[PDB]
Amino acid sequence: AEPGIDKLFGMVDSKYRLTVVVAKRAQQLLRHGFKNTVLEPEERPKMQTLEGLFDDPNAVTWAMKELLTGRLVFGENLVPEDRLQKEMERLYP
Amino acid sequence: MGVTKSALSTKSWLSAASFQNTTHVLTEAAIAGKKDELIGLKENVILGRLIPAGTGSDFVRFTQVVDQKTLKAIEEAR
Amino acid sequence: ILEAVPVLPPDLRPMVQVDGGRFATSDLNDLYRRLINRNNRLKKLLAQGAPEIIIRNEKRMLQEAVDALLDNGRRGAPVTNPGSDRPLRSLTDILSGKQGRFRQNLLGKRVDYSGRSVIVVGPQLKLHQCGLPKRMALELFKPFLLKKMEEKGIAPNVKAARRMLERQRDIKDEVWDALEEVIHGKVVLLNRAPTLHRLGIQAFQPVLVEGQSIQLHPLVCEAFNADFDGDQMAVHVPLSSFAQAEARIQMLSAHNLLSPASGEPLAKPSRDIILGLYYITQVR
Amino acid sequence: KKEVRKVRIALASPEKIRSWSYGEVEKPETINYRTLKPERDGLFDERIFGPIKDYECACGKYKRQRFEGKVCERCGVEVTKSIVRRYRMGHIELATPAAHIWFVKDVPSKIGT
Amino acid sequence: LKDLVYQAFLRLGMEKTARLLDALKYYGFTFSTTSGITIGIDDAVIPEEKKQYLEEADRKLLQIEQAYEMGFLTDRERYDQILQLWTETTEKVTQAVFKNFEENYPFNPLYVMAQSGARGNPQQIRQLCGLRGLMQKPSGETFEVPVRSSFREGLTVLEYFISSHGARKGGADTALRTADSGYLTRKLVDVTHEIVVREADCGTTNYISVPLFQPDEVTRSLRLRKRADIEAGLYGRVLAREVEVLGVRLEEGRYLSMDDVHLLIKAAEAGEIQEVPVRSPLTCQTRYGVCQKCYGYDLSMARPVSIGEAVGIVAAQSIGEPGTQL
Amino acid sequence: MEIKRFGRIREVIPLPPLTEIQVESYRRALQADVPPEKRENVGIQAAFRETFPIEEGLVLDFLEYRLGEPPFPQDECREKDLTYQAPLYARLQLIHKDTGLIKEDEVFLGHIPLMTEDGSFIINGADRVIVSQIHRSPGVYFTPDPARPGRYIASIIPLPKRGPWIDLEVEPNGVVSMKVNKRKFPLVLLLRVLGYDQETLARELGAYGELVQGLMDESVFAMRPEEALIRLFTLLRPGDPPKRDKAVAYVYGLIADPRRYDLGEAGRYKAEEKLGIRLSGRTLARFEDGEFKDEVFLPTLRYLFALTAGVPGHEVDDIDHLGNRRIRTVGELMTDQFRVGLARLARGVRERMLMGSEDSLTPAKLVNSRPLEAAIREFFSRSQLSQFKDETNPLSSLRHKRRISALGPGGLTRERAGFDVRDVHRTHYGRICPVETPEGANIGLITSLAAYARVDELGFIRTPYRRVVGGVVTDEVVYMTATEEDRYTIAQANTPLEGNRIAAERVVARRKGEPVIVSPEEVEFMDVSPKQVFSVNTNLIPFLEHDDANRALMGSNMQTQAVPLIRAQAPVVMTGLEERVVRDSLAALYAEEDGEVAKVDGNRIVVRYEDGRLVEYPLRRFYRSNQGTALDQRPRVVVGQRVRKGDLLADGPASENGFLALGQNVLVAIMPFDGYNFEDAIVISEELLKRDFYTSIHIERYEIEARDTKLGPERITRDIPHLSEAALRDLDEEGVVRIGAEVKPGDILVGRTSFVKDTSLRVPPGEGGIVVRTVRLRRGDPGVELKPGVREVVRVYVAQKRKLQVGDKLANRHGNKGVVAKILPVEDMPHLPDGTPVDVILNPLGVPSRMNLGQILETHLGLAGYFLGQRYISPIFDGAKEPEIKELLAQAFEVYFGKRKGEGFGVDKREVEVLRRAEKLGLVTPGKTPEEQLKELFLQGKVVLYDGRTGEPIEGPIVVGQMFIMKLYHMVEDKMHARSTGPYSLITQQPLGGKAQFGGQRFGEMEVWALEAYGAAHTLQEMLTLKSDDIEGRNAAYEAIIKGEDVPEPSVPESFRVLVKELQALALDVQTLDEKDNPVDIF
DNA sequence: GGGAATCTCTTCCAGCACACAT
RNA sequence: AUGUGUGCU
DNA sequence: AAGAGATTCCC
Ligand SMILES: [Mg+2]
Ligand SMILES: [Zn+2]
Ligand SMILES: [Zn+2]
Repeated sequence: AEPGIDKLFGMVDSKYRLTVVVAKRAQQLLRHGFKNTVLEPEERPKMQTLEGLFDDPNAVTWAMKELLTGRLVFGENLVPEDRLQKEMERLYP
Repeated sequence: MGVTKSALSTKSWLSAASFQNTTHVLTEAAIAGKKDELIGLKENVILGRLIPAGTGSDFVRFTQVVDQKTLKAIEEAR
Repeated sequence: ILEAVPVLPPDLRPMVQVDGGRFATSDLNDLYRRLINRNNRLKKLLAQGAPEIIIRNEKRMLQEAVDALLDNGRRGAPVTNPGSDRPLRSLTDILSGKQGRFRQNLLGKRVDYSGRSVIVVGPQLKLHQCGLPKRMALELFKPFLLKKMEEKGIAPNVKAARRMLERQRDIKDEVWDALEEVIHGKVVLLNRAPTLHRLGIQAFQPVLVEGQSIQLHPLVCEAFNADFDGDQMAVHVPLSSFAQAEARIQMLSAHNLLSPASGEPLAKPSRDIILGLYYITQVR
Repeated sequence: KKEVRKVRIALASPEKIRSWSYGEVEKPETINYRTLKPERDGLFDERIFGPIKDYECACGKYKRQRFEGKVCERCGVEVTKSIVRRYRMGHIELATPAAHIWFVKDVPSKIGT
Repeated sequence: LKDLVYQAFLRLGMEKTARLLDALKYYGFTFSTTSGITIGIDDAVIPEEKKQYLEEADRKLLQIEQAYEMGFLTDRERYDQILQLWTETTEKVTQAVFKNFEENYPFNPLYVMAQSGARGNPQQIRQLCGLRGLMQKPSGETFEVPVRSSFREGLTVLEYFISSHGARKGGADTALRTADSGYLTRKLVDVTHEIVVREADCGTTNYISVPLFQPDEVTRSLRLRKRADIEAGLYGRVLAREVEVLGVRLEEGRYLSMDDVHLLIKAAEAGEIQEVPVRSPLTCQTRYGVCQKCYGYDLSMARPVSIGEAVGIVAAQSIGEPGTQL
Repeated sequence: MEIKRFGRIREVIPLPPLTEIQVESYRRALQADVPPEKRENVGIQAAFRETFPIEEGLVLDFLEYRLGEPPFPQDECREKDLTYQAPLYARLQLIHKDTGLIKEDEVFLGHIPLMTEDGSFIINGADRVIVSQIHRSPGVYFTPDPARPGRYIASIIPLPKRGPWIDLEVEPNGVVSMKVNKRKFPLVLLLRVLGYDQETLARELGAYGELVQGLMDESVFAMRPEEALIRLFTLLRPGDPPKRDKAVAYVYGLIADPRRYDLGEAGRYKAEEKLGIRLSGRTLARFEDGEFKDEVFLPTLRYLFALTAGVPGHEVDDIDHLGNRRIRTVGELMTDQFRVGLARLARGVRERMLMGSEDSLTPAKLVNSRPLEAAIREFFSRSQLSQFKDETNPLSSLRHKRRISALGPGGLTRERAGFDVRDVHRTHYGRICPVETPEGANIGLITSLAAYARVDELGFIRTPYRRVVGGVVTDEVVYMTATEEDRYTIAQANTPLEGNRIAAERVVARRKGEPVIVSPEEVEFMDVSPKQVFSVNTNLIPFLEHDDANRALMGSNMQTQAVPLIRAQAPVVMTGLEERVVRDSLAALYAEEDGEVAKVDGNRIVVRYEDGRLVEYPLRRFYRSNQGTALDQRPRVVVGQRVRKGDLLADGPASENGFLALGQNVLVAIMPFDGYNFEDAIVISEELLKRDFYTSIHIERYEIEARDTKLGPERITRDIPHLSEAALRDLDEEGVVRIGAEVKPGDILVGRTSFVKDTSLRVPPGEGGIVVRTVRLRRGDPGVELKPGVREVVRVYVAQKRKLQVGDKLANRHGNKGVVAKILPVEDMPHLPDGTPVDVILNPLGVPSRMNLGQILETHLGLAGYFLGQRYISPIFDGAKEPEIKELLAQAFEVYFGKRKGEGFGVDKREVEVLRRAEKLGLVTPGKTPEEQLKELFLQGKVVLYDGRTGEPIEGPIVVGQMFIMKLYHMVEDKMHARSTGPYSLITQQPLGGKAQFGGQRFGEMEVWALEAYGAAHTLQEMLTLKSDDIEGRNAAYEAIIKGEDVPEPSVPESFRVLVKELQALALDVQTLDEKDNPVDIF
């Protein structure tokens, strides 16, 4: 099993929608610094050697645990193509 | 018509170029400006492009996701 | 009727040194060779003299020499001088055939990051996961492990980490712990011998298990019809974060609990399980 | 033009045949045994096809990336990696027209019909 | 167990069913080893009435045989006679194998396996304790002398030989078709790779009526369609017009769960509806592809089929997988 | 140790020398034994005179032939890539039409492979063997007509391929059609050729069925003596009517086209014994004065009418009655190829008469050395029929020779016709095993010969049958043919007998191949022993009568791949064939003559023959098998002991004191255990490793060649140009690594360089091990082949001993395969009340669905075997039964329990609990004392067992006992793949190579459809390009992961942009339009 | 102008292995 | 790199 | 190699 996937599949129209959402989320979450997360204070994924999952082990786990809360919104067209790419690299390292 | 007889004559020449006699599927389709509608999987796989289904479906392929921290920044100069 | 002959790009026809000094050139260079030989012999010819036999015979030779380049095997069979009676692989052959550019991706291609071994029952693990021997986990996930070895005090830089795993006795605790930190949520694809239906390849989370055989969960056997009597299975790693994302969502075993063919559970209790349950739930 | 949608095939005119070509293979020359460099404007010449090397040109007037899309003043060498070598086509101007055996030899003669 | 996993799948979810399944896999093992279930030579308890089921058979044929020698029945007829005798006899002894357990040895290590979903088979257990039947000759005919012995007791030399005939045939019937596993999925893929569910709904309203009655079992007699068949023709489909039957009104264009079909058959028994209107790929408007409503349910789970699924390949495979079983 | 036999059917005759089909056939296939003037015309010699007098002035003649002394010995050919052949001399003279007689004896016109005393031929430095072949025997036959079950057709097969295929059919109209080659014509005309009057014909055929009116006629058509020839030629060979037909006479005559199968053997005996009456000469020709004569034709006609009419003694042939299908043995294959070559030689001598100068030309002008060489060389190395000798264990090697294959030269069996041919016909009984057929595809097309069965020159299989005098059994063994067997009533070997007299009013028997119960008078023959039904492997399976035919097959087929264990035990329950198997398979070494022992070394055994002779015996320790296993001969007698003639002195790779040791005897408890024995998986005790139980020795042979290139002469030296001395620490010899060194995946085995970069030989990603032998064939080589261009070869034998690890494949004789799942330590393993733990745990769920209760019994007897320390011999169908096993168990129980009851211990509380539950179960009898309850349980093979990891007794008694389990030839280290990124190829970018990586896994259409059906487009495309062929993106990802970034996707599909170019090479144009039709760049 | 016969071209199947051969 | 053969699935 | 389709020849 995975972090509440039934909530995730129901969360979208098609099952593939969820996959693309999660994927792209992970991508931007890794490319523009792992800081642009939407649940980093206390309710966040952790690991077992140290609690150091707080930085950058897995990309997808984060995306799935994030979507679980109403912090992100998917959809067809939301933001202009280039502008998004620009500002998402500006606001973060 | 039979299943193999069916698939023997798909419009998309890209597909028939693999199974059927290639030199023929190309010679015959060349004389008539045949638009290969890149839709069939087998057809669209010979090239490399993501298969037109699942995570590659147009209905899903073009989707974005953002948070409010960026949504606001974009919201301003809109 | 083409009066200009399009020549293929270089590397698509590699004139390459092999070993000792052997040179493998794709037969295409050899074909393009005689083409120029006749062509130039034709253009220069029209300048000096112009005999009918000479020039006409020349035209025929050209028309044939270009056909050789296009579709070899329709008129005799142009051969490299006594050493190999084989016909030179023409441009037409570079496409048509089992090993061409049409039947190419459809059925072939050997994957890179991968492996295989003998399947074994995997009692002490869940559907979500599978048992994959240490050596494999290390080899398959080599570069990830390199970078994570750099992130910590396991190796100075990338190269030092590359040399760090060179000999088989270097694998210390640090490297293994790192190797656990390089997977966590990552999943691998396990492939059956004859792949038949959709549920013929599943995604499991790798567990670093000792032994040398792939450990596989009991319940997902009847899916891709596997028994433990010599069977083998292959393994891949969906590298891209996108590939990972889709793999652990739509290709993960615990998510595919019903057969696309019919609304029946295909991960139902099988042999031993049912026995054990039936034994305790009957009256005397 | 950023999204490839569908793909059409058709016969190509002499002009179109030459449109993809960046020069004429006016020699049957491949590679010298001594210098593995290309020969006499034949099948491997950088002028028509591409720079045998990476980003470096023929002689060496321009040698790095800073001037990525520039041609050398004295010899024609525009440079990406050895990819522009493997991507660019050249051609051959036959003295006498010749027909495509594909359209000649076929179960239905594409020309005899 | 299977039905339970299915119901719990649609009631508690998918991720939950995972945990449930693994719990079963655990406890089931753990108890399968405490149980002390094992196969001993005695475990294959042979029916007590064996000798009599044979006796009454022998003393039967003794008469029948004589009827031939006098000139009553013909060659064909007696050939069929021996057939009926032994076919009835074997099937009769089977009942003895399975009943003797249920009466005097309820938890028989060989019986609990064959009874539950463990390894075991009715006519197979009939061979360990009861006797093997008549064997197939090398031709389409059968030996008039059945292997009158069981695998537990000494199966005699000659019997083994008249058994090997069919024994080797089996190997052909399986191992030859082990190569044909990539043939039908192949031919079916070549034409179905273009089909995919990339639409929400189509502008059409064409359906078909799946027969809940079979007109052709006897010469021409209409009756209840097979329990199994109907389920595969209605499960997870979409109606074309609202239909009320047992008392509840089935929504128009609704994704039918299995129970929908259940009460539909229970309604068909009382003579309510004869057929059911249903959307199908057979009548989709989408040139290349099928729409969500027209396809139906299946999505490795009981959910509305996701928009974008490669249903062509999936179906071709679904038809290809059990091709080798035929 | 010791034994207790059970078999009570007195084996009247010992089993034949198992390897005779390969040996005797070959010995008879050449006159190298007896002088060139003696008998035995057949074989090579025959082949001579069939194409020897090549009359044209050209008349050669068979003036004796001799060879036999090989270039190089048995072992030396194995080390130096050679053949155990012999230079073919043969004495050959020429006689011209005119005067003058020039002769020149010996001509090196080729070589010829000999055979070891075991049955193989070392070809090209590799032990190979040519199996036998079954095929329809050339002769006259009568089978039903395809479309009409009313009339029948005749058939006259004559091998080889060149040679007609005659069929006689009575056309429904009435006329009888002669079918020659394929074409048809009035047969009456050919009847007229031979000189048949309408009257005599009317007589002979008219005899019965009126059907003669269909042929006898042709008044206007058959009123011409010699003209039938001239007319036949016109109607058969479109051309000119002179004497060409009178010459074709010979073609459907003798010498040429028709079969040269002697006057008496194949054609004769088959024809007569089946149909017709007479054969006058090899085939149909007698031409005293140009005229014709015939014998086979007219009986053929006669028998045809007989069948298509009344009942002149039931005339029906069965296509695959086996009494119609010969068996080309090895010598027949060899001799046939020899004939084929001789023919080509004769074509050469036919050609050369034109290139002659004067008269004499016997030696160097006519007879050449290319045809014969072509015949004999190609065969022993290209024939589908000759293969690698399967030498996993001695038994395997033995079986491989005793096998019969249908697949052959194609003129007899194809590979697109089966299902019906594969079926066990009736006459395979005693002749061919109805079990041995290798499962999987190609099943039925291969069948091993039965035990006692043997070929009788003529080809057909004969079975040993004990005839009987009315009521009493005769001690005469008649070997009957399949066709002769039907003509009798034979009883089974289980029938009760008083010394030699029948003692049962009703006797089980079998008439023309069917179960019939008769009286002691109608018995005429009797099967020797039930052991004659099955091939030897099946006969190495105890309690077979309690196994399914399907399981028994696997059981019989498992032994062929049983790896020779260093400490291999004999089966605790065996059949008796073991002792015979080791000796007949030439596994171990025995004594040749009585005497005492001189010197028992680990390399020799010297024997004290009374005749003042001590003959030297080698005892060879580590000789690499053809498969990879290791063959070791270890001594079994101590110095100062008197041995007898025919007694063992040493053991083979798979023997224990003379018994076929193909595995281990392990105390098995059959019960489910957690999930570890799920499906067919097997649980195993750690103890089995602590005492080297399942340990093998595999010797991997590596090699390198020294090709002398012109761009740079390669050579082997102790020099590796670039980096370390540490890697050269093992390099002892000047170029060769030391013997006894430890090599590991990546370690340097050989040192050599080419044009200077290192191109040496290192140890593959698999595993090295410990070096045992280093063979080096240099330039100054005292008589070797050596590959062209190569100067010298360096072969290294790297051995290693492998223990039983999780993942290895284990199985038994009854046919239960199963890979090892877990090796639980001794403490947490199910153990008896005695301190003794169990070795192997086998799931009971594997039993009922396969109906092989053989394991169950082997285990049962195995219990008593364990506690009495005495193995057993239980013959196939006359071995041990329930009462005997149970009775022995009662005996062992007294040891196992008397020890405790005596020592000061009694019934454990746990035992009592288990008994209490067993009462409710139904096993024990309610009432008895706990001791007697335990007795009742022990009788049933079952015994109280403790969980081991808890102490809690397993509630419910489980059957335990030692069974025979063998480690199969598969291992896991032999098959282990795990490479992420390594070498590729210059010609194809798809990843494979064995430097530091194994090789990339194959990703077929089956897998691609799976990915597509999942809809995992990203993964799939990533799989087809990024990780396979797309070089441009491969390095992208490889650079991405190193830095830690996400894997970049391929923007422009590589295999697409390349296809664009490959398509633009022609006059074709691939336009990549946009969404609304507009050109789009790709580069 | 149609029908039949003959010749030529194309299809040619699930996975890994180990072999050898060309 | 293709064919033959066998082994396992 | 076997089967299917196309082409050519004869009626
Ligand atoms: Mg299996
Ligand atoms: Zn320059
Ligand atoms: Zn639709």
